[PDB]
Amino acid sequence: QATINIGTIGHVAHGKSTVVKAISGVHTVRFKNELERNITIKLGYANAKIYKLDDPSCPRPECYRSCGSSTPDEFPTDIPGTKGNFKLVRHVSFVDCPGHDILMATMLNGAAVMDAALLLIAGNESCPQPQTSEHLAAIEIMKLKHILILQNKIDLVKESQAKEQYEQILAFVQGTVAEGAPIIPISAQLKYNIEVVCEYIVKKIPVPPRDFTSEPRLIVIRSFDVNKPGCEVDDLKGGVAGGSILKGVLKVGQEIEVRPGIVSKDSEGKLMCKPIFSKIVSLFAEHNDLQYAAPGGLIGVGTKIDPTLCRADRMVGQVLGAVGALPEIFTELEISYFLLRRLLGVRTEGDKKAAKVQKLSKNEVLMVNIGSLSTGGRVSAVKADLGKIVLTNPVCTEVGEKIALSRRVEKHWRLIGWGQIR
Amino acid sequence: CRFYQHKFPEVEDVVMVNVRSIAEMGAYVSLLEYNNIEGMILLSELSRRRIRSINKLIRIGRNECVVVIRVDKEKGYIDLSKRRVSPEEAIKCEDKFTKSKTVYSILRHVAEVLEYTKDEQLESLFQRTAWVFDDKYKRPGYGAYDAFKHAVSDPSILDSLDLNEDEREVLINNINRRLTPQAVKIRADIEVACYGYEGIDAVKEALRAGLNCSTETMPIKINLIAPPRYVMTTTTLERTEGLSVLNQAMAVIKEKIEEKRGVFNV
RNA sequence: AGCAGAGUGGCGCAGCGGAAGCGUGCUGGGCCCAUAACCCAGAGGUCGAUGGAUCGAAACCAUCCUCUGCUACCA
Repeated sequence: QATINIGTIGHVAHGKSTVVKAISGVHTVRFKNELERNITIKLGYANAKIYKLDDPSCPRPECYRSCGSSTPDEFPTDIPGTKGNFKLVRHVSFVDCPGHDILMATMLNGAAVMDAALLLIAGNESCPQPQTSEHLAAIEIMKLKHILILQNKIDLVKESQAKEQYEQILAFVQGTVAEGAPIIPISAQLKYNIEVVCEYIVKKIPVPPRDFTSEPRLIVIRSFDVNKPGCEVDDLKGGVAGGSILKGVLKVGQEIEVRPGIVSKDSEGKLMCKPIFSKIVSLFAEHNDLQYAAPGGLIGVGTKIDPTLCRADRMVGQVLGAVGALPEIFTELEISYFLLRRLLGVRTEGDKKAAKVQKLSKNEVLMVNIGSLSTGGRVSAVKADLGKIVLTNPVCTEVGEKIALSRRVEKHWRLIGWGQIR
Repeated sequence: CRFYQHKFPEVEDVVMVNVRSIAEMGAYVSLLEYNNIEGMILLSELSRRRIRSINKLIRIGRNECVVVIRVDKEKGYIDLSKRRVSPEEAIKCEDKFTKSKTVYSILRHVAEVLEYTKDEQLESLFQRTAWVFDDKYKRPGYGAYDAFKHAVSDPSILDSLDLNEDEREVLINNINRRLTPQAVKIRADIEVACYGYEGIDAVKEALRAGLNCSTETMPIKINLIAPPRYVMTTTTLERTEGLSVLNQAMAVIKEKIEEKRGVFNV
């Protein structure tokens, strides 16, 4: 099951595996592994079990003592309390995003459907620390702000370096406040300072207020198949979409529609798209039986699709609405938008740059990330906060919603701005 | 013993020899494709070039195909040549060699089930059975093998000619071991696309009756190499007429899946 | 899972249903006043297992395993 979706977002170089294993005791994995010489840039999957033993510490599976691993020469230690049958509090789910600054668009998609996050900040690199702030700002805009920061290393990092960094971060974030919950410097190199984190993470972090009594909308981000050849057992009860719910609640047996649609025979016009319909077979999480899918949670919705469509990563952000609901099928759409007051995505100490993002101009192709979908469209009319865009494939406008706007700064996209559909 | 209808090779025939001696006139060699008699290869017919001396391309203890240039009819001198010869003739002779080997391997067990001190034992078997098989067909390279292969799978040669009480066992063994399995590499090209939800059950029905004239289940071999691909080796035994079963079965499967929101070739 | 190769007899390619075949390299001899080129001579040897025909099987044909290649891929 999943009750809260905690993300493990960070940026290029500081170790994802070391810090995640220190807090949870869980290592993430994605097939075709490959286990890197840097951070996990795979789209890892993981769930975890969150227990209490009525101690200031949070149990692992080994609930009397727990010996971590990051080197075999030393024996890392974590505290899981003293035992007398360890009580399951809930089953929590994680979202390991692909790391690095460049993976911003995917990080955005995943962020937009996960309740909370754990911002793995570094300390052994750049003092203004660009990406940490970038992340925080996007998060505060979408509607969430209960984030709990973890400072990965302080052992390798000297206390002068870490101090200069703390000054520069606190001076950059003069416009962004989304870290008003505590900032816990920890060790991940030594895997220590865990015990105060254990008291904190059950206290400070519920699901930040969301509306789940509205209309079911599911956003699938990860692709799962299913099951075991065959041949003939085969043909299947079928193919599983890893999606999170950000609005409403999906109950079992519901019919659900994937809403960007498929376009009617031949493309010569530009209207219309027709949603595709699939009934929900099962609402599967962990290795534990369920028939429900708690909202604000990452759930495996088995639908009667075939393995072939989920064979690898093939779904990264599709919007699914249930059922008989009507999102409007615009072909030309009126976007309101705003831009960041810095150009943030890449930063250097040569001061190049933090100049305000250049405006939009007509007859330019721009990426509109609407929902977790990423469609392309050209701007036909251009006023500062009212552009009219004509889209290549029609766009389902669910609600007034949000958008994320990115620019190819010089060789890859970087987050520049946001806004809302109208 | 002979290994051909005659004990006398013809003139201009493709033959096989085994190098066993080197003469001052060439190389004295025995034949191993007819009766085993002496034949002289000549050192002026080895090649049409520069021979600064080879015992490392032509050497003792190797079966080599060659062409009989001349035969002295009553003196038994089988003159031989490699001056005009081609690889193609070697292939044709290799075929005869392999067929003779399998027939003789069955008909050697027969000779070891009998006790003999007369060379003529194998000859007796040869004259009565072999000739009527081979005279009609032996120009492509055929011998008794076609008759034998037909005989095990449909008796009609063991009802027209003598049956020994130990030939049959060995005959069955060498045919059924070496030419069963026995073989095709046919594949049915099948792909599946569904955007409905009843495609899963649709495919199962289509597979089990991809050809009419079944009880309710075909004796095909479904294979899953990947999820959309259903490879069907059809009419499996040896396959000699399951080409139409294979071809038309693909059309059935493509139609059944197209109803469930698939789009496929017409 | 499907397909391909190998499980050396120095190397590399592995010849075919009667056993290292070829090229190369190594080791030794010859040729010449001498060296190259050139010519000969080598070298313990079911070539992973389970089976069947066999006078024999890396090689005649199956069933398996292992290591890798291609398709892919359940994870």
